[PDB]
Amino acid sequence: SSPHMDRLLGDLKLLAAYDSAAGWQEPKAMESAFQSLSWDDADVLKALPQYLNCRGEQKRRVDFAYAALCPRPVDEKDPKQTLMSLWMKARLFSYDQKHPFVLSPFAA
Amino acid sequence: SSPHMDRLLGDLKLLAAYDSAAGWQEPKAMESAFQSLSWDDADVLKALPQYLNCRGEQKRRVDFAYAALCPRPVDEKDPKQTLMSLWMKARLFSYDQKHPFVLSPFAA
Amino acid sequence: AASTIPISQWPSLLYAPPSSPANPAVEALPEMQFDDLHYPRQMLLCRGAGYSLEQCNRMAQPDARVTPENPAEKLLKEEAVAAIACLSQREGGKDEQCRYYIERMYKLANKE
Amino acid sequence: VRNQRYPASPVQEIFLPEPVPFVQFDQTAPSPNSPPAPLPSPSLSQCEEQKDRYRDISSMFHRGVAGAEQVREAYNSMAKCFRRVSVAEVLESDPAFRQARNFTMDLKQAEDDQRYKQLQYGRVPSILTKYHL
Amino acid sequence: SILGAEAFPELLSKVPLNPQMDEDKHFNKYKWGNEPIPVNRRTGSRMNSSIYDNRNHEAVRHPWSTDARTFHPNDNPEADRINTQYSNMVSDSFPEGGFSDAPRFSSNWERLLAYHHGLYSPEKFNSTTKTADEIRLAVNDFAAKVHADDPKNACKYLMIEEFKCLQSAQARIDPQGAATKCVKWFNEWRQCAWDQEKMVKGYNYIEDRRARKHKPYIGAPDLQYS
Amino acid sequence: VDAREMKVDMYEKLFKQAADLENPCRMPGVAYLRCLRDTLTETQSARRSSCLNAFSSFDACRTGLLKQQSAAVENSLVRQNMADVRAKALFERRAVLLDLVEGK
Amino acid sequence: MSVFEARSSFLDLEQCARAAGPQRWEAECQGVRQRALQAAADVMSRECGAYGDSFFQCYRHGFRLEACQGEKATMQLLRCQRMVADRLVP
Amino acid sequence: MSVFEARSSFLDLEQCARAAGPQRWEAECQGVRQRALQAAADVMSRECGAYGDSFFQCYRHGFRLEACQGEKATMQLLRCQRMVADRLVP
Repeated sequence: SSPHMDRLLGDLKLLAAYDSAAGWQEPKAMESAFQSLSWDDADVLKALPQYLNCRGEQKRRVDFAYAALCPRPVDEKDPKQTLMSLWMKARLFSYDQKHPFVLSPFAA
Repeated sequence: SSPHMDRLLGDLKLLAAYDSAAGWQEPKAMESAFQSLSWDDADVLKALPQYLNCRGEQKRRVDFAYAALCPRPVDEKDPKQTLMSLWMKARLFSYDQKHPFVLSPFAA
Repeated sequence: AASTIPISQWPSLLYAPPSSPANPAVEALPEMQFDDLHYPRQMLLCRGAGYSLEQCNRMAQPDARVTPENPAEKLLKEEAVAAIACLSQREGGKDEQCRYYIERMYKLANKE
Repeated sequence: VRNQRYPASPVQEIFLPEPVPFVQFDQTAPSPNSPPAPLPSPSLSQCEEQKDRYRDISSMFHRGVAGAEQVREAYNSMAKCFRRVSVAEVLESDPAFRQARNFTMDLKQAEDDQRYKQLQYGRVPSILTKYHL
Repeated sequence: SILGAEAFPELLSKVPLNPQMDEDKHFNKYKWGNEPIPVNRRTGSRMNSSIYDNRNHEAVRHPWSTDARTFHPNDNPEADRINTQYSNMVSDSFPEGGFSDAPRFSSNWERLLAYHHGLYSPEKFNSTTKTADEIRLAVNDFAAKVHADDPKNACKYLMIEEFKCLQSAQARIDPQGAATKCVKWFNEWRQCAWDQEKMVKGYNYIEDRRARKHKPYIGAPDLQYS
Repeated sequence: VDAREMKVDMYEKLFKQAADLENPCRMPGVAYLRCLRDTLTETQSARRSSCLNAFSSFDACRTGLLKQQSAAVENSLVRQNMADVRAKALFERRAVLLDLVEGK
Repeated sequence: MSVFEARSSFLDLEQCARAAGPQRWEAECQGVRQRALQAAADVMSRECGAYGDSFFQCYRHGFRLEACQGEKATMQLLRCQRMVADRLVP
Repeated sequence: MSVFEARSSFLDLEQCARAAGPQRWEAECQGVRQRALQAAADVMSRECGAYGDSFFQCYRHGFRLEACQGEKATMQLLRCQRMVADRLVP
């Protein structure tokens, strides 16, 4: 009844788990986290190629939101990190194109 | 609020400056003049290929006006001169096809 | 083996962290940025120009001075899309089902 | 105030005089054998500091402490930024420039062509055609 | 209608967010197990540290009632500290959730008076530790602002370094402790300021002739110094 | 030109002592004074074209600060007056309740 | 932005929907829909912002804090959102 | 060709435009538009011909003369045209 919210929070929890397992040197835990990361979402899958070709204001909004949630720059060489970044960005792009983001504190 | 007039007068000033700088042997000044010559005008750019293929009365009108403003024949070998001539002719062609010229003194 | 890092060495730990299975770009850690003053500064400038709150909120835009995008997202686009297709089909790559695409990406990115 | 071309004029003018300049290109550098790469197409995302600065300076000229030079400069920068996108639209849309965008040619072909034979100026008609004779 | 069905993949798939969760829920996906962070390192109160204080290793006294059980830093750590990231290192000297010394004021004038007398800042008392990412963002913004202020300044990176050290030492919550770490870079900046001024304004002095025993031994080399 | 350099140095010293790095107008002010340093050996007419880009941001931040000060004064006055009126009403309520109170 | 305003927004939405019909509602009633959703969103953010900020903080600290242990950090937020919806839309 | 005639031309234009409407004006009112513009152009040439001839002369002499120094040769013409427009169209 709240799938978008639920999957968002799950993704965030799994990202935190991946980071913790990486810090603690736990391949089993971090691979479990990678596998459990909601890869079966049709909306995000459909929005992935849309995000990969978007440009301008929408891209800047999604980049701002992604840098808010995850400002650390992932290693360009690690495809698992790259892919999880792409998945989260596609999720945010889907949410934004459904209901755009309002990032300013000033609003009415 | 007077873009056509303003750009016309600017072009004329820059032509005079180019001729003066050529007479006084000033490559820096005359290249500055060439660079400052309103090359970013969408109307003139659109009218250029129209002028290059026009024929008959419109072409004769524009040739008459260009020979009024600039009767000296440019050197066939100097592309900068050729190009500035082309740009001025395209500007006049645009002005004429928007509002045709009335060159005769007799009129009512 | 992993010895304690004293408090005096933490500034070096932030920009030269130890090795992990998931490392960051140490060369790009000085380039990660996110301005908390972006929108306040924008609002201040617009209100000094003379606008109202509604006009300022309509003119507001999110910061472009943020962390740069991963170039892998533009260079390995098709490989990443294929890997994501494989993951969506094969349940996140359980028991080594996207190893093909992941190894191709790793080789392309690393080159020995 | 004049900066003499030949400060040692009775010596310098005769041997090693200055030549007539050349303004088509530098002529001291190699010739590029490839055209420029197509720049990224623009849009109104990038007129930030031109629009807002022109607004600023116009509001200040409305007060009067700004000036007119300032307005001209700001307005012309803003208009250049708009003309970028207008020119991009014209080039991408109007078909006559589709051939011109993908123009490629080399100095060997330029030297092997033979159109320079036909570069002679024509001749003005006779003045009797005015009276139709 | 169940609440949060799709929101606990950590529970459905036995994924622990940390070795403490692994130990608690018995997922056993951490090969190296878990050494629990004890309570005296998970929480506590600010304490005095210096040996030249009489109330050393004693809790800081406030106008309000506060638990006097102190945060105890890791003084005898184990040899292998497998996670050497900032996340796990900061726990040896500060609690991640902040100190347990925060007030709940019955009134606004008590808050006003404490601030006026220098005994309260919410920055200090109602706050957590800063994450490495936050620290890096702050440091990079400060460096950008300083470079914009002046590129041709020799004290630039020294100022940036004292900022970095304050952020890393969590000066929002332990300013005295952080200043104890950062005053060295402040001193270096203080030196660089004069070193720059004397280069800008040409300031020099008459050096005396060389001493008879400048060299300790005749066969010794006299390395020349500017 | 030497006295111009001295005036700009005085401006920079004064403004840097006045405005700290947290101040928003610091970067625009320093930029404007750096442009003045760039264009010392010039006339005001030639200097305007070059220093406009920094003076615009400086004037904007400046007027923003002024508006902030004005708004702060106004809001503080309003809040103070509301609080005092409420306190007075509470005092009169206490007075009537002390007229109604009963006992010894 | 207030609960009263959001409730009036949803009443406008429902009555205009009954006016339009089940076939052209999404076409005719977009502005009222956006207004209603924005008011409900303001209410939700106001009444559930503390829990969202707490989840954000736990996420920054990797759910290492005492209050992040378990699932209360998520269940509190979801319960707040569910309560807000049940209070607004019906 | 006179200011009175041009003013009457523009009044014809505006009243016929109010008659036609904002949708078909450019279609219906072309002849009156051309007449009005031609009359305004006659007025402009009559009242600003001296400045135009002066600019033409300066251009022939490369702006080397005394009266060509500065920007008055252009500003005078633009001011004449602006004044004529402000006198005619509003």
